[PDB]
Amino acid sequence: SQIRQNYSTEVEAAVNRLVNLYLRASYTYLSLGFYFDRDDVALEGVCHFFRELAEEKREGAERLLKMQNQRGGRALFQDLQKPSQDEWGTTPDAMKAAIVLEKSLNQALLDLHALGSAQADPHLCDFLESHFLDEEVKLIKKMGDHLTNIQRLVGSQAGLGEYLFERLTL
Amino acid sequence: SQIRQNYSTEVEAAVNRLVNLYLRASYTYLSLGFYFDRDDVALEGVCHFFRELAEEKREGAERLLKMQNQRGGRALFQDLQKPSQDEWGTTPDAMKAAIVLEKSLNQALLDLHALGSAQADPHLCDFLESHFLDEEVKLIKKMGDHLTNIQRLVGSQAGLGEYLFERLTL
Amino acid sequence: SQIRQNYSTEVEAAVNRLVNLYLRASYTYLSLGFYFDRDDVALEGVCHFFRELAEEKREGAERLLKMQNQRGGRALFQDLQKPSQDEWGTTPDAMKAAIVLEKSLNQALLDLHALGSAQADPHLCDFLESHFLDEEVKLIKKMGDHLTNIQRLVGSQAGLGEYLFERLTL
Amino acid sequence: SQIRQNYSTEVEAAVNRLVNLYLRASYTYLSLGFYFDRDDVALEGVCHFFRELAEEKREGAERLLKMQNQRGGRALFQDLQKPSQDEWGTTPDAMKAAIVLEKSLNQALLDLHALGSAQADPHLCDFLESHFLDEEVKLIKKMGDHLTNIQRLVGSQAGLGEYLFERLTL
Repeated sequence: SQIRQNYSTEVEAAVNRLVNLYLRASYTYLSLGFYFDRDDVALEGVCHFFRELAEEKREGAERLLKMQNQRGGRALFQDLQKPSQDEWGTTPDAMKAAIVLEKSLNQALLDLHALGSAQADPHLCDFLESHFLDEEVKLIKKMGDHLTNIQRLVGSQAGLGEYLFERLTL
Repeated sequence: SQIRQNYSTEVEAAVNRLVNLYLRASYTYLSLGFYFDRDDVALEGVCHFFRELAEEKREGAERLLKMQNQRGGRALFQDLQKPSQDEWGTTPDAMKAAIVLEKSLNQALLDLHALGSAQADPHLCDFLESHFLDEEVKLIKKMGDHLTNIQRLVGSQAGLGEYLFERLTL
Repeated sequence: SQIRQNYSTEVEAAVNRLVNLYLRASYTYLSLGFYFDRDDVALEGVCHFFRELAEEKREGAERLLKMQNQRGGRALFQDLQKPSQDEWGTTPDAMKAAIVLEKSLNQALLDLHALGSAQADPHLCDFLESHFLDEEVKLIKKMGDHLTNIQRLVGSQAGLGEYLFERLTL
Repeated sequence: SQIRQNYSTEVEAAVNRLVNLYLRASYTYLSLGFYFDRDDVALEGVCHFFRELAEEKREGAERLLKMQNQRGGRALFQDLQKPSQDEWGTTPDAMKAAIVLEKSLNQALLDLHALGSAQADPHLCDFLESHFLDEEVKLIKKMGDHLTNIQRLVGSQAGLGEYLFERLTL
């Protein structure tokens, strides 16, 4: 590469793996969104919450891909595994799964940061901090807040509580 | 007829019957709407939902009538049967009845399409596809979504759940 | 399903397979776009052409998914295979591959139309005609036009011809 | 110094050296720009590309100087060496030299980052990341893209390819 400078093969590979992880996350959210669009589930707030997250994750993958190219690495794509469920249960089930997923992304970002810091790659470490790390923290807090509110509600009376959350928060 | 071309007497008759079916559907929705306007029922959201459907069905009948004339057929009107109920129960009762009605309209459209396709009448087949078939599909999905939400709510606590649906969805 | 009407299990399955085919197509275009963004390839017109097609295909998948739900079918997702190449050669190589891909989508649409017509499913047949079939025809014509122009140019003098196409057409 | 806090003499000196390196880079770009303004070279796109980089580098030097003062260090200026060439050849020659120069700046930034990280100086490390490191990466990518395009073109037919690049990219 005519441009590549201070960009370890280890970081390049990990960036390609993270791209896979984000695209998988986008696919999981696509499936979550359409499940809540089913006529026998019918929570349009929840549907839109997860469809908007599908788009965020995709956009995360694309920004990683752009950076890869900016640093003179080579994008390499793998099979995208299907999501881990075909049916996603109730709103708390789905929000719990979303939080699990985000923690797995966040840990992958933290791992990749630690690798860049080992590799003395400050550009990478800035890039993650600027575009990914605080976004995850903010999103996980929001999901935490949602779960707490869903759990308050559906402890009370499940069907009613799930409706009211979708109506009045989402 | 000076205009009539490729327009079978079988399609003409079926169009006249479908016009009756839509006008009957509009009448059923008129009765549904005013029932929910009663002071001892008093769900204004539900009242407006069904009164707006009365108007849609009427407008369906008029578009069929216009097409009849465009193709050189003769509109022929029959008695309009009164709706099948005088009192329409609770919101889920009424939404169940609405879905039954729409499925009966949709099956009549599908039948008439099949007849036009037998009769090699592409104009008719386009006309139904453009103005009726997707509208029914969209409406039945919406009613399905509503029922699921009503059933979630009134499983919980019936009176409260019915109020909240009328307030927050309709 | 409370809504499902005239919607064969055969069409439902094929719709799920077509969703996979569109998402795979979007992934192929993602890879094409980022390849032309490489500093050692550096054709920004070509990059944008393929990235805009990634988005079109994704949006195709989502419209199929919405229809699935509208008809009372169940979305079911599979693994998304990685694209068939990691490096995509020159502009004519990439446009040839794109045309192959589109013909495969178009044949899948035509197959699914034929199935709906066997199954007497006019809604499906309209849906494809309205949102997919003419879009493919228009896109394949455009790609045909592009290839002819690329081939004229790079017959002449390859590097220069590829630059001028990216500059003056894309 | 009444303000100075956590600001090592080692960083202070290196900042003064980096200021020299940026001002030298601005001078090199000044010379590049006016060479392409010659009536016997006459590529106005190339002239403007390098004159705009002269200004960017100068502005880099001034931001380093401002930071020096913000941290309570003392700006110290040295002789500015003349650029390494009086005549800069063809467009690819000049873009190759520009890339060499930028890599030397980028390595100096990376060195200074590593020093701040040794010295536990997070302000410095942020300052570089925010104002310099991603700007270099973006600029080197752009120059890489340009070179690839220039090389495609002037492999074909040199004079023509150089004209077309200046016209249609710059």
